[PDB]
Amino acid sequence: AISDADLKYLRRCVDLAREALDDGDEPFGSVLVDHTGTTLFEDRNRVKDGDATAHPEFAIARWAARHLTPDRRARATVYTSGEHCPMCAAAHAWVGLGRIVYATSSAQLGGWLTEWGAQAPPVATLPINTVAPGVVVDGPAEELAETMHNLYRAKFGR
Amino acid sequence: AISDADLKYLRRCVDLAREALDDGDEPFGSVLVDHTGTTLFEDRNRVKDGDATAHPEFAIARWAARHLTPDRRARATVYTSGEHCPMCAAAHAWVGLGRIVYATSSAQLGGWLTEWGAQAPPVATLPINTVAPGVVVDGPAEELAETMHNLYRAKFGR
Ligand SMILES: Nc1nc(N)nc(-c2ccccc2)n1
Ligand SMILES: Nc1nc(N)nc(-c2ccccc2)n1
Ligand SMILES: [Zn+2]
Ligand SMILES: [Zn+2]
Repeated sequence: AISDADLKYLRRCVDLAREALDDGDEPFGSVLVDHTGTTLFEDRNRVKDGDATAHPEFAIARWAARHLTPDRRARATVYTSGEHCPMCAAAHAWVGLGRIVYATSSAQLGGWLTEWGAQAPPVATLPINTVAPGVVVDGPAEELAETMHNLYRAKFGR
Repeated sequence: AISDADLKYLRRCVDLAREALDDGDEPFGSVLVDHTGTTLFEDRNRVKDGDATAHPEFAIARWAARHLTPDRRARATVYTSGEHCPMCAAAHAWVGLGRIVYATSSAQLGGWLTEWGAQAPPVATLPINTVAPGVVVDGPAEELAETMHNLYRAKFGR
């Protein structure tokens, strides 16, 4: 299963996804943590002003390219409530970030959308390693499945 | 179906790729065209200052989300010298842009890189529609294969 320390940062990601929903946005949150265990950057979706590319994982990738050396990026971890879409997985790989840990997979998300009769996203729900074959990926976290099911249903399952 | 008009925009993308090469960057160029035929935005790779996500197709997607209505985006066309990487294909789909026309495929680039012993991209060379299933895609343009091979050789040959 997932480490206890990893699960604590995933719970922070879920809290960020809840912040996003409560601000009229989509429930996706992500945290960048360095190899010392220091949180460097936290973000959530910001698509409500009209830019559907406003994903936290992408913001993290550009922040890392700006602020961190290649060595430091490679040793950092990105935690996310939901597995990176292909945009974000590719951006992560381009900048040379390290491990990804997700609470819920894109397989879970896509399966729930179809359960609810909801439209699929306009991007295929490709696993990270289809897009970015070298990235170390862990998840999902069983303890957080129900919570994320309920967040996603609130936004996308009406 | 690559019309004479399409080839003209592709040639402009080649010119933008060469601008990038001559500025110390990588030879990738892209143009956003309104359905009325007006060029809206032009760009090329800007990765030399350390951000490997600085691709023109991505810049086009974010510019389009900032400046164009959804209806205008849907009717716009993106031309590119090189087929979108997954990052850029996904961004295009997220913002709801229209048709993509490319001069050279990402399979062609990948094959040329391998022949040079150049470092493969850390992203898979997925065709656009693997990432963005609903996007209308045309390309490659045989007339521009050699020209692009030569530009790529200038940057990545060894
Ligand atoms: N951050 C984010 N926002 C949305 N709306 N969807 C996604 C997503 C993640 C993986 C696959 C497909 C969509 N990611
Ligand atoms: N714009 C661009 N820049 C680079 N360095 N590589 C690409 C690329 C396109 C398709 C697949 C893989 C890389 N695109
Ligand atoms: Zn994303
Ligand atoms: Zn790209």
